[PDB]
Amino acid sequence: IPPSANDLLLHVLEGVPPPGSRRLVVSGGDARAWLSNEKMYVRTNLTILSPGWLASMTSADGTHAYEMQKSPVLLVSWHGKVMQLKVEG
Amino acid sequence: IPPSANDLLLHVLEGVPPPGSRRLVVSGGDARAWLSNEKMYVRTNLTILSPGWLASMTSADGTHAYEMQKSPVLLVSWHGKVMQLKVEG
Amino acid sequence: RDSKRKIIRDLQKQDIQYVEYGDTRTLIIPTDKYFMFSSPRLNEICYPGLNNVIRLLNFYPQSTIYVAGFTDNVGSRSHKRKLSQAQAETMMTFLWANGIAAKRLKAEGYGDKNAISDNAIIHGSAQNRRIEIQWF
Amino acid sequence: FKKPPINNPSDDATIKLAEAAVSVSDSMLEMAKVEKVITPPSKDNTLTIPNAYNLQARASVDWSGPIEELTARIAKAAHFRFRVLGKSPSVPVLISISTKDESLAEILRDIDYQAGKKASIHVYPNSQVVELRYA
Amino acid sequence: KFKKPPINNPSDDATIKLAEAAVSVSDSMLEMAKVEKVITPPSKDNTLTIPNAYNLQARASVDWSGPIEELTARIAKAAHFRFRVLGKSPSVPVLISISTKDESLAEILRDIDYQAGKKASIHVYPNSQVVELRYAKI
Amino acid sequence: ALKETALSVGAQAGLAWRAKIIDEQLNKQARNLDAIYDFNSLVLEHNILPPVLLEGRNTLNLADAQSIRISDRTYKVAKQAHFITTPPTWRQYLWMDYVKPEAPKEIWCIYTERGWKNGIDQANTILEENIARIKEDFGGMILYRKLLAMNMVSPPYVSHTDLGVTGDGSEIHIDDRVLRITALPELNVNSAEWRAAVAK
Amino acid sequence: LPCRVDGACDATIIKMMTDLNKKGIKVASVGQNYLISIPASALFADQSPRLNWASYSLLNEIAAFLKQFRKIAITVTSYSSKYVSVKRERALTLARSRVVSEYLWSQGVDSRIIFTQGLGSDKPITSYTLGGDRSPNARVEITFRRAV
Amino acid sequence: LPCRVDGACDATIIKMMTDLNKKGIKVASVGQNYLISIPASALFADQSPRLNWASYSLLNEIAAFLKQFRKIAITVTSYSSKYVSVKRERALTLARSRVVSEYLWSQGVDSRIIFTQGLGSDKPITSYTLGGDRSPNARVEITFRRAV
Repeated sequence: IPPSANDLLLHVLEGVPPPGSRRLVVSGGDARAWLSNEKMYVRTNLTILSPGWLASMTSADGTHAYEMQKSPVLLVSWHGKVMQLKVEG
Repeated sequence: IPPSANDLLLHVLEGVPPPGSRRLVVSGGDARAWLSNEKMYVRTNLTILSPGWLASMTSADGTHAYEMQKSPVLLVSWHGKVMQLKVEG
Repeated sequence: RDSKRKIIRDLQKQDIQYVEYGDTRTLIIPTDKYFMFSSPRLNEICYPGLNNVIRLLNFYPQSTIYVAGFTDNVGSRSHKRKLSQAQAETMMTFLWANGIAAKRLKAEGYGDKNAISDNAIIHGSAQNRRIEIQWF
Repeated sequence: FKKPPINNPSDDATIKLAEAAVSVSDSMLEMAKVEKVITPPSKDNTLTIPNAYNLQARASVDWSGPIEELTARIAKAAHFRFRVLGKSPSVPVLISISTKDESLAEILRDIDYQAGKKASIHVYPNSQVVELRYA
Repeated sequence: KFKKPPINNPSDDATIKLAEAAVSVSDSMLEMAKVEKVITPPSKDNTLTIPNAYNLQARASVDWSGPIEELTARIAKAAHFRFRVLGKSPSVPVLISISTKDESLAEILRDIDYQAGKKASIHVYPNSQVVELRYAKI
Repeated sequence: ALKETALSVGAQAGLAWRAKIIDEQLNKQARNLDAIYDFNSLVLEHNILPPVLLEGRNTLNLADAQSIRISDRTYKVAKQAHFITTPPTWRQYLWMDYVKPEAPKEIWCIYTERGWKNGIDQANTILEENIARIKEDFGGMILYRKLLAMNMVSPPYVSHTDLGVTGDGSEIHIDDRVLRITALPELNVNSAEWRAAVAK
Repeated sequence: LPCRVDGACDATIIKMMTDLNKKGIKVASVGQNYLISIPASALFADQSPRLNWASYSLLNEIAAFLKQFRKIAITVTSYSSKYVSVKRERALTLARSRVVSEYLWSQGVDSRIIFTQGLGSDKPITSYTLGGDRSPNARVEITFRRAV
Repeated sequence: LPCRVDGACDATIIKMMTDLNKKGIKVASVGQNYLISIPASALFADQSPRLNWASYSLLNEIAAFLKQFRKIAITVTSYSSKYVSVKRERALTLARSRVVSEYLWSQGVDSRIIFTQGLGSDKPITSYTLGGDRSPNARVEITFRRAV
């Protein structure tokens, strides 16, 4: 039996970071990202296209929140546009 | 019972090198070569004539792949022409 | 200064090839510069080469005109046959709508199979993509 | 005077690259054409719009749970009697509707879709009853 | 003076070897399309579930690579059709990437319906004005 | 030797220059490469990335002086089929890594242009290995769909075992399906169940 | 470093807006929606789905104005005054919108969708019905929403 | 080191192409296919399978033109206008093509294979049949595809 999701994803489905994190600097898109223990969490409404996420949630207003490995670039879809996003860390 | 082929030859039937190789510098013909562990692998569509190959595969488009010992020259048939090919390593 | 030698010299400068052979004359037209890409829509920004080939074809007003479309190896075989047929057909109606009688013109499209260069190489397949105009 | 296209295939490698792209795109479309299972609309087996004037009320539902309670209070939203025929299993048939101005006939349509094989929806609007059926 | 006819722009070798990789991936993909379409005959189209209509013969030219819902909502909003979905959305997004030029919305939604293979399905009811997107039940 | 450190001065600058030039050359063809490497329309129906079946025809192995082994085809699966979340683009394969180095007479000039050409074709061989790798992966997934159409490989068998409302009073998960791949795709060695494609 | 401008500047937006309005191509802009209204005599000939060759300079400056924003769907629709029939009118205006969006899609716009349609004088802007394509009801107009 | 050129210059093949076209040897080049074309009076005597002694210098310069490409199969074929019979005509043109490929295979080419054949005016290139081997139908051609 797998785990259900991360339950930190309800925290990062809001804007509030996980306890004991480090914030990453999202440039080039409306996302936030934090780094708790070798995993980055993004809080987005862009959709994540390339770098692979390990878990995801989505709130009522279409904010998603993804748990993934530490990738320096995110490839997103904005509105059919395929954009990129730099983080630092 | 002998082994079937090398199973590295399906990788070198494409242009992708084996894991943990060293590239070789083929000169004077459209072949590529890697040196994996005292063994070179050429990827070509010429015909190998002199130096003796130990194993061979061939893809759909007449690409071949040869596993042989490390010879610095290769004799090829291009289109009935005997030609040579220098490698370095 | 407005003759046949001048218009084949500026056809060479507008990069349409022209070969005299006996009674046959053959124009070779690049589809990559004289057609919109993978479509039988004409590249009308390259109009003055097309004005030069209708100025060339006005000189020979009684010949049967074969026109023929050619692709390179890519795509399906039916796609090559239909797209080469379509490019030969719109070149045929360009000549018919710029003043050739409708029974001298004859359009045929071949899906890459005559192949004046090889198709295994980049500049050779670029030279394969052409329109042949044979007339007598 | 007009212009050429901006990122045109205007180059002897890129014409072969983008010709390969339009070739792999239409060959992708015909392999999608063969392994796409379709359904004919005469044999689709989903619910239609039952066109009752009580069923044309524009409702709003954000809910996710068992289909029996949503259909019971969507029935008394539509002033309909509600009948359940069949046995509700121990694992419940779960649905999820989150829309905020939508007609309750189409809400009934897509809970019939989200039921699928585990349940089904009938509406008899002359007797004004809506029946959730199990299997 | 001697001149072979196609004198294009100077290419570079990235586009050259990307091109001759792309032609091998193209004819192996049409080889796959050949064996798949001969082992199963496609018996039915999707024009019987997406028929043409007035204000569906308006044309569009689309490049798009995101999820299906914003694209189909924009197709239906310019088609003057009420857009509705059936099924809750899967948690992985069903992604399409429609890259085409100058065709009508009926065959655009047929290409959307084919590119969503066994994940979603476009139905159009042109007696009313409904474009409907259905996800799958898995 | 000063020519040699001039050559390695030119090497990393030519590699970073060729990496930048083919990076915007890759970015020019971004929709075309998205049309070419449509991995998204090659995934399976439960979002499974299909496996990479390499093919080698006409195989020989000379084992010694006395024995060879030939086979007419081999098919080998690498990179087995698995639950993908987001399908891979071309940019995980083909993107060359651009840094701009800030690390700086006559034989310096001519060996630094020889080192610049060495950095240019060194980056070209890195690119040649990259499109080789993505040609291997996408051709193996195309060949998976070909051999599944030919009934040479098994399709993957998922099992969605459903759970209803799950958890205690502090955590619920309402519709809690757990999906497994029980049977991985593998080549069937049962030879009589294959399908042989004609065309016309 | 991230980029400040998107290859575009507000001075060139207002310069192309006042120059297109000086040329008679009326650029209304209500909030975030934008509307470029072209009379059909400036693009096509009389009752024809064929551009004049001089009108491509107008479409070049229209596409250079359209490069300046970031948008999602450009819609472009055409209607001309009544000539022989409403079906002739809708086929003429559908071909007029599809040829002007074929050139705008051939040019650089960074839109994702272009919705091309034509109506058969179904939205006249004036009750005066003076002529064919000299009429101000005969127009092709380009509407979009400037995203962010 | 590897070699830059293969004993051949691009200036030398445009020089040999324009001097052979000045001499009346029609050298056309469509893509990678090349056809050089000698009339039969420039090599042979009239209705005769024998070269002149002066024509060997012409065969030396076409052998120097064929020494600059990398080719696989040179096909040399002959046809001349009809003399007493088509069987005598075909034996004449077969003997003419095997004579000129005997000299070209003796000289410097690097083709792997030379296909020699002769036809009995089965492809005329004009309807003007006024000459013997002064007719422009009467020719030998060397056709090949230059490899890579």
